[PDB]
Amino acid sequence: PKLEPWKHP
Amino acid sequence: EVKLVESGGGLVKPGGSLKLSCAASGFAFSSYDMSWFCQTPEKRLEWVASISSGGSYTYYPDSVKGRFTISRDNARNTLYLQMNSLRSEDTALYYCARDYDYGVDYWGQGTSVTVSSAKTTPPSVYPLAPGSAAQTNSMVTLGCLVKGYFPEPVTVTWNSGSLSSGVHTFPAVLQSDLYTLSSSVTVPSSTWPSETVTCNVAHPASSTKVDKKIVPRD
Amino acid sequence: DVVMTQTPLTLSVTIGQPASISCKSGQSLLYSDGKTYLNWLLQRPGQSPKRLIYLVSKLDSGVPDRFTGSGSGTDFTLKISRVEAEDLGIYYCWQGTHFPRTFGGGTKLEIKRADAAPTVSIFPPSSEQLTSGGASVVCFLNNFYPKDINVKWKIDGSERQNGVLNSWTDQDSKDSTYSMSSTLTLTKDEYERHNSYTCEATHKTSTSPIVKSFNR
Repeated sequence: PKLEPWKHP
Repeated sequence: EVKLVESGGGLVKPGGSLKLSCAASGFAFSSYDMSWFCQTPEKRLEWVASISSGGSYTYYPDSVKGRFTISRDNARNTLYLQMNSLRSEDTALYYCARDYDYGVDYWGQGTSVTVSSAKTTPPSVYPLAPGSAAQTNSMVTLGCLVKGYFPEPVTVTWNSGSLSSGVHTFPAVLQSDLYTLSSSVTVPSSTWPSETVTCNVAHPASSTKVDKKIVPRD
Repeated sequence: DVVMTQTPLTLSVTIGQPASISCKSGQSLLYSDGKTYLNWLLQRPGQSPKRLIYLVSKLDSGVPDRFTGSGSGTDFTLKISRVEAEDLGIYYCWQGTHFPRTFGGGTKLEIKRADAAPTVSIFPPSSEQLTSGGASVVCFLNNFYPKDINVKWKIDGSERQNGVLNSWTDQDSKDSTYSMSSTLTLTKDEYERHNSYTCEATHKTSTSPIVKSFNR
């Protein structure tokens, strides 16, 4: 997963 | 190729609801976070909602939180935005998008939403012909005025599509719950008249078609 | 929440020549993870947004290397080493480090070309409109360059602004000109108690206004 920081881990 | 086709936009009243849809194809939909964005009529882009690939997590800016709901049918490759308590400010062009590579990589085509309590109104279509014998006697320009309709859009053609060059159709402007638009066409003063020049105006929201032949005044 | 300020608002540029656009954030985009979530996108006229850049400088693989993103902290640049016709559009920067995602306001990229004075045409109201008991005078100013234009309305050599309505086309992607219409709307009654109707266009191509006019 290459998600933005505020996304859920 | 990745593809996102939004549907469901239209005219709604303030306080009302509308559910938008986004049909996704050409990728493993259920493996990606998805989002909604909108582009306001003055071309501001704004983030509207996001949902985890699985659907567990949803996220909203304060301006839509409590009012709007994002979800997805993975089995059926579809993204949704249930919008409630609509206000004029939500009037925008709404886009479905895919969240990948530390942001967003694909955008759909958009579906248009207008929140207004103004009345659906078919256009008046006035023909515009000159006076004299043309400044540049060689080319003559004509038009029609499309006045007094709501909501957007209308379409304007000239002689059913076959007169497409020399055409400027201007963007509509909203001025008291009513849009006005004009179109101009530019033709050899040797073909007018002679042959007929007709504007074809269509306004789907009132199921209306108007075909105004431009006749030389007096 | 995070303020994104892009500059300039529009930028005219020259096929063959470089260009750069700037985008400032009100606060640092650096995340406590080493990665900077700063994006560029292009919207071509009437088309959907197209990713251009992510993490400051990673190029979307549909985009040529003519484009390079750079910056750090609060200052970023998108640069085009040589501009093609298809670069026309609006460029937005956008941030996803801080919740909620926010966007800059757009830099409109425009193409230079030979000046053109508008072809200007005036139309009196139609018989049909007048039976509705209203009257609009319409002025088309077509295929000019550059975008900047001024149009005044004159009624019996007065000047009138308080019923006018303008609309501009996008830069045409065929001839790179602009066009504009100006609609003056009155009651049949006002319109029948005046004689001279003038549409006066000030463009940079002249010192003197293009004047178009009719009596009745």
